[PDB]
Amino acid sequence: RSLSAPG
Amino acid sequence: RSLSAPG
Amino acid sequence: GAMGSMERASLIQKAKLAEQAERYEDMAAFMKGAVEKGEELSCEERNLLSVAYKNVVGGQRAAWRVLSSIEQKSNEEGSEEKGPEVREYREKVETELQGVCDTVLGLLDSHLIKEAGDAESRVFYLKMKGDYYRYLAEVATGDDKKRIIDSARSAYQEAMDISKKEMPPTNPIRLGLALNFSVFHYEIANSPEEAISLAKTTFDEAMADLHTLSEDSYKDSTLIMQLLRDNLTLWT
Amino acid sequence: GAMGSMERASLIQKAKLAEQAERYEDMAAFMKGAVEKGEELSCEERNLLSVAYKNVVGGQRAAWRVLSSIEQKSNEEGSEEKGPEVREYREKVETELQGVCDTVLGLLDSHLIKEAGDAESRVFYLKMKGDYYRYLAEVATGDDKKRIIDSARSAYQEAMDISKKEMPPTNPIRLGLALNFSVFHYEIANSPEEAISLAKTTFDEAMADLHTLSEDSYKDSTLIMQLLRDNLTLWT
Ligand SMILES: [Cl-]
Ligand SMILES: [Cl-]
Ligand SMILES: [Mg+2]
Ligand SMILES: [Mg+2]
Ligand SMILES: [Mg+2]
Ligand SMILES: [Mg+2]
Ligand SMILES: [Mg+2]
Ligand SMILES: [Mg+2]
Repeated sequence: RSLSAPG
Repeated sequence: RSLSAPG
Repeated sequence: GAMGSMERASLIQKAKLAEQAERYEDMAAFMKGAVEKGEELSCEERNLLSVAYKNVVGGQRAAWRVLSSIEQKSNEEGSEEKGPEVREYREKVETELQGVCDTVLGLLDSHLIKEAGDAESRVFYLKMKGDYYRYLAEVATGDDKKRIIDSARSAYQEAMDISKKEMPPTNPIRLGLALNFSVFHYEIANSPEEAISLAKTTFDEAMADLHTLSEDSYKDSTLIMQLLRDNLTLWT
Repeated sequence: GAMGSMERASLIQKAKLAEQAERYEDMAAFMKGAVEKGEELSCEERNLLSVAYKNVVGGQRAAWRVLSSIEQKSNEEGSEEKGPEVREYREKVETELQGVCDTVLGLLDSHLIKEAGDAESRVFYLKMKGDYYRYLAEVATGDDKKRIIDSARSAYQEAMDISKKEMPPTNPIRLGLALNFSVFHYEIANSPEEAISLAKTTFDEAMADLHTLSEDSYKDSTLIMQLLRDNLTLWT
């Protein structure tokens, strides 16, 4: 799955 | 800390 | 509200303690209580709100994916019927996930977005609105799904328009927004070419602006640029 | 009970799904509902009950330790007073932890232990009783602590007496019991020499019985023996 923005 | 029994 | 009797500053202090203790449900409840005091959130406080709900919904999403995969295998040809339990439990987790997303969307609507006038706050909240509609879209299946997808797209698009006018291309909020909108395109909207185009243009425009940054800002921006590159490697 | 309307078999099925999804609070609620059906638990079902509550209380214990450490640093000389928030939040987590321990102890008392006649079930439950009193002891500070410690000791001792009469020295329940009683001695009862003696004797008696075991049983027993050795390395 694609990577999304972290904290 | 000491190790205790796992599942 | 169960946090109505606690001081705003105490709620923020306890949110930070809960983060240290990896108690993210508590952290989210404390930050919800802080939002409901009615004052705007500082940069640090917005980050605390985002971290808390990201971790709560992240656990729900991971659990939902495990259960959805088991359920899909149970519906393959040759599988012995196991009764309604897998579907029921997937539905339970799904409903809880939807409840958290609705809670976050409700905070943004009452009244974080409408009071957010600076670019950094308004883009942050609109990105969050896109994100939590995207998480709703991940589990949506009815005549619901198209409208949820449009709601995510609309929030991301408004955030993009503001970010391109008001922030440099290396701004970490702008970068994380573009990253998440590209994920929306690839994973939700069945638009992999739009995802790839957005990730590439975002990466290249940030690269050209890195020379303006301090060492610390450079590290912040390149961290998110690497995620854009990592996705492009997976997608191409 | 909120699980009172669900079939026992469905509760067990859902506990297994919750384990796969790492939803341990759900898992514990399902297994509590299964216990409250009033029938004895099979070997597999006892393991599910233990896994569920071990993971729930394990997260609480880790969080309590983080918060207790922050609180202790706040009470060192030269620390600026931060108000009551650290203590209040540590107390919140502590009370939740104590509630989970009381829930488990209540299930054992109503009526798992009294109906457990076979050595494998009775030793399992008495070990659990010792374990959850030990977790209560980890956070106890009043005139409460001595009685909680004695309750843990008493449960472990009864379990040990049965296990030595009824199980071979390589039995994994017997081994895990002896391991946890040695941890009780070292960490709770201020008896490191008793801890070391018990770990050594347990290890040596199991070593001498390994020749009787199948390959699979050998793997099960040596896994726990290695934990005894790991503790002896830390303690000596
Ligand atoms: Cl369910
Ligand atoms: Cl609190
Ligand atoms: Mg006030
Ligand atoms: Mg549904
Ligand atoms: Mg193309
Ligand atoms: Mg029935
Ligand atoms: Mg207390
Ligand atoms: Mg000695």
